[PDB]
Amino acid sequence: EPSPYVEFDRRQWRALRMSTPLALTEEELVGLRGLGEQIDLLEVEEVYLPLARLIHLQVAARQRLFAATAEFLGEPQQNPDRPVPFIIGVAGSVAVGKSTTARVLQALLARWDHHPRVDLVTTDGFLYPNAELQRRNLMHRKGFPESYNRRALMRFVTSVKSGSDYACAPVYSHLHYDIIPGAEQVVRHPDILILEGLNVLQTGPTLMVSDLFDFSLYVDARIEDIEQWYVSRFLAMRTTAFADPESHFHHYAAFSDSQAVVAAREIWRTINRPNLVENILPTRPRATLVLRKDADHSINRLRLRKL
Amino acid sequence: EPSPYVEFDRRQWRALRMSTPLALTEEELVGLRGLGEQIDLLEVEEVYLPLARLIHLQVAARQRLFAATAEFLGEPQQNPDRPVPFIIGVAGSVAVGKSTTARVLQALLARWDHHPRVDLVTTDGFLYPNAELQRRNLMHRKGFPESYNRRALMRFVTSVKSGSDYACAPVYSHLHYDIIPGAEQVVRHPDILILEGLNVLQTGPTLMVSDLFDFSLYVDARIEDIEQWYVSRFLAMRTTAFADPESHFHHYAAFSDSQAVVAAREIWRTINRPNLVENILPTRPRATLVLRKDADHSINRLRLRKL
Ligand SMILES: Nc1ncnc2c1ncn2[C@@H]1O[C@H](COP(=O)(O)OP(=O)(O)CP(=O)(O)O)[C@@H](O)[C@H]1O
Ligand SMILES: Nc1ncnc2c1ncn2[C@@H]1O[C@H](COP(=O)(O)OP(=O)(O)CP(=O)(O)O)[C@@H](O)[C@H]1O
Repeated sequence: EPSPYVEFDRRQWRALRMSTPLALTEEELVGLRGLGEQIDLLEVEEVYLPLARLIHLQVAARQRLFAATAEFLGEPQQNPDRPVPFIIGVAGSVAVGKSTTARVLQALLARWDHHPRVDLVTTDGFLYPNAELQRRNLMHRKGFPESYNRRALMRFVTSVKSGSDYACAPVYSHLHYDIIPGAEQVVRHPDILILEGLNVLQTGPTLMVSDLFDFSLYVDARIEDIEQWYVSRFLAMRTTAFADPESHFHHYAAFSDSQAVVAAREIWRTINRPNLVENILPTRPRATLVLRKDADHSINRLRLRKL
Repeated sequence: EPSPYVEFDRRQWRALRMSTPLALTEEELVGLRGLGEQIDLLEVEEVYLPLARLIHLQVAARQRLFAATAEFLGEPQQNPDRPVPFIIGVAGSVAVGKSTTARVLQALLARWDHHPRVDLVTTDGFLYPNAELQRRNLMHRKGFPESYNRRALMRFVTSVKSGSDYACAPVYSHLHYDIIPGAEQVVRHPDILILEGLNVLQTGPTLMVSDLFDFSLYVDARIEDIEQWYVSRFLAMRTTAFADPESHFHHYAAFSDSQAVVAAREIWRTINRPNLVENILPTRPRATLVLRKDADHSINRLRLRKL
């Protein structure tokens, strides 16, 4: 039976690096790595370097597409130093590593030959502010599609992709667990924009950011491993993030192991798991590349859309 | 505010014909034209000839895309006489003319320079048989997404697009209003496949045929004009299709004008209108080209996705 997809193991995937140079130190890697992530330079070589090659092939080809349409329209012909921005989505559960995957990809792409402006935007910035989530009764549904300003998000990406000189995104504080009054992240005609968040691959009765992606990544694992990663990170954060007395979640710092395991499982149960099953996981079939992790965080399997 | 879309009037659209030759006679047109359609050679020149140009530009460019991915994969390099089939979806309400739009497009494309094999498949073939729709209680929901074998449909298109030597579709009788035992439409590595039906542009929790389209058309009009077209065609068919004594709908042939208007409005009300509002119309935002008709069937407006 034919298939839109081709499966790979790590063996088969890493043979597709060919000549791609590794342009990243073990220290540089460390500063991109998230708490509890296991990615090392081997993973970068065997997994991210083929990915970066695939993308660089598709960038140039994807630009022929937009050029056909401008030829058709009888249009100027595009300043070769403002091409149509290549837009990359990165999706997956809370805790699955997707933020690391995206920072790593940005660093690999920024170090490609001619130094492309490669911007990274997470959807956190487009969450409704808490006072607005309260109004909507959504303070316990952060991460659910409806907790985001999806219209503002779509505007932002439509602005960038349509060639705008600048586009602004709001900024979320993880310390305060709320949007920061007055803060802007300003994206300036980048060559590549990576957009990272839980539900970025969603589709619906309107045109959405997924409809603008030229390439998409989904970072996957079994649900039970993700929960284990999530709980263990919650426990770890008792002495990193929760320890700051300003942290919205400071009360958690003084939880016993067992108490924190109880809190963490409840949050997973009531918020993150439902979101993953109801909203995120149904977007996986469309991702261009699914990156499949084993219980140790290791990417050992891959699924590429060839159609 | 920037926009994925550009709007056109007929003036602006038809200037984009450039050199495209008209390769179709007034008689050839007639045999493609559906009952109550008003399309003539002018419409073909000013509307379909630019469309055919747009497509021919995108075909060659879309093939660079699939070629990038085979380069990446270290793959043979594609027999230039079996390229990856370009897949075109055509959608819209019952009665809106979409079947004519598709037959016309096929004829225009087949007459392009090097004589591309251009196949046309409607989703009718993939309706569940009546005995199966009865089983599911769906005999009065023909046209609703669930009245189709969507898995078989997706298989068919995945087969063709992935380069298969042949792929078979079942065949629906409009005379008998049921699938024909033993009938097959056989599609053989065409260069272009047009797929036409009500809901072909749908998205969902699985990969669907819309995810395989390289280009999509939606044929649009105000809902009240479509109803008027539908009712008037139902009345007309009293002496064409319904007149055949074998026709499943023969009892309608003997309806008075007023009685047929009553029957037709009820079918619109209970089946076609709900389907259009709930299922078809929410797919319009994704179509590459929306063809907007006035109350006389005339295409006077267009909306192209540039993103
Ligand atoms: N259990 C929890 N409760 C509150 N805040 C949490 C949390 N777990 C993580 N956070 C915070 O929110 C963000 C979590 O990102 P998330 O887990 O959704 O994606 P991810 O898995 O890609 C992060 P990374 O790849 O860097 O490990 C981090 O910035 C962290 O500070
Ligand atoms: N009111 C009705 N009741 C039963 N059968 C009908 C019908 N109206 C049309 N049909 C039949 O079913 C098909 C209708 O196609 P539909 O209206 O869904 O698309 P369309 O508007 O693109 C057709 P065309 O473009 O040729 O006018 C035709 O083959 C016709 O024989």
